[PDB]
Amino acid sequence: TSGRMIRAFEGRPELLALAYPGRAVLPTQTKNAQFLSTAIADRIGRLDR
Amino acid sequence: AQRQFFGLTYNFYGQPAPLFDLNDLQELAGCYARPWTSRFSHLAISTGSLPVWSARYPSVASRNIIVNTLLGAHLNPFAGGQVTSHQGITWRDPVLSSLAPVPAIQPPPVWAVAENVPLDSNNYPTYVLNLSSMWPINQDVHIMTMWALSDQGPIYHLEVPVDPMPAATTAALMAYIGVPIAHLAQTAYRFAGQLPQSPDSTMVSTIRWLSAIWFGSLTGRLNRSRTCNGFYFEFAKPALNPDQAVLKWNDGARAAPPAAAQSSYMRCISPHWQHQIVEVAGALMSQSVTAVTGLPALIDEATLPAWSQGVANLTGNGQGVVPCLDYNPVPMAAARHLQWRQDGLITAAQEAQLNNDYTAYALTIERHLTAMLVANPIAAGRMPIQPFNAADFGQAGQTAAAVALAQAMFV
Repeated sequence: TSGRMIRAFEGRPELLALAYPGRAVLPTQTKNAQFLSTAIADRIGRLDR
Repeated sequence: AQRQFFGLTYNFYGQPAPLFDLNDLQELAGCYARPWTSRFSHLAISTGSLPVWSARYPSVASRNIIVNTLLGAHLNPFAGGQVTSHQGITWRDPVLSSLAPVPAIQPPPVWAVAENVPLDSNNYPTYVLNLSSMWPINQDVHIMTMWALSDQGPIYHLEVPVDPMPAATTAALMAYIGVPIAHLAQTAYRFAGQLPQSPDSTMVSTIRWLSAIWFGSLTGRLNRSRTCNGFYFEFAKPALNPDQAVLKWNDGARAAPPAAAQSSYMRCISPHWQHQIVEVAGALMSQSVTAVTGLPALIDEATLPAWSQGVANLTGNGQGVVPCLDYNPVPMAAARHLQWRQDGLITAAQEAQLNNDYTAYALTIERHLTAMLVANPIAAGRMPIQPFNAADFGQAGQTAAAVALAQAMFV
């Protein structure tokens, strides 16, 4: 996901992990991990200049 | 993002030099002595609804016209590949940040005076390198070209696809409910002005639809009884606030999509536009879209003035050549009124009154401009307003075809 832009969530930072599922996912082999492995990087964060 | 553009400079109306003076170069409304992103600076802050004009800028279009003439003398890099100077003034830097008196160290060569020189961004390689900061030049040059090609009124583009309005654009459109057209034009100008944008973008397509919708309402084909996608433009009585048309959303019926894709070029064929804000706003808004995306296709030469016949990247007469229509506001208003009574928004008695009101209103516009022309003869040295003849106020042009297109466009 390097190069994309994402929001901050300064009020409580734990939201950051929830806001963008898929980014920096461990290569472990679990049901959720296997699903998240299919996410497309271009659809993280903002979309326009 | 679009990495190349073309253009054309203004035409001297028989005069031997571009029609501006140093004071005009000194009193631009934007940042000091820079023409870029300045076409709305004179009204960024506003009060009331009265049009803004002054002694040496006596028409709503006067400032933009002057800017176009001004740029015609200094755009040599996109023609000759080099920066030049005219009357001891040139750019500060190759980025063309602003104009300044020539320094006495390495004076650039003196510009040779000419008119209607074709322009190509590829003649000036540094633009590509500094695209991120020279982007607004793209928009302004395109605007200048779109005006230079016409002897009577700026040219702009219309189009409507066969698919319904995509959902993404609708999400953007709801941000622009109840805002007048002039403000919308200012917003549209700023968007394509600052940073480079991709031709494929939600914002771009949004403005494209805005241009189409406004034209549909202009003919009266779109109204509160027949919306595009719930959207349409609302009008005030021409007797007062004749220009405060705003955007509205409605739950009523929607016009069905056209049978095939529609597109054409548009122009005002009467001098009225030079002192009528809505024409300027509509033209600029459409031109802004064409600026970022480039010209979809060449324009038909048949109805254009002489110097515009056969411009390299602009005009043609081949197969893939979109025709250009032109109209007169007065018959247009009559057609719009006729649509309103046919759709039942008004009674015939009102329709007769509306035509009388508008014709009287238009008469003042003509009377103002014609009196203003003699006050600023073109031979003086600067052209605050474009010359014309009295008969030009009576030309009907292709107005009948124009309303026919809208009816074929929104159906």
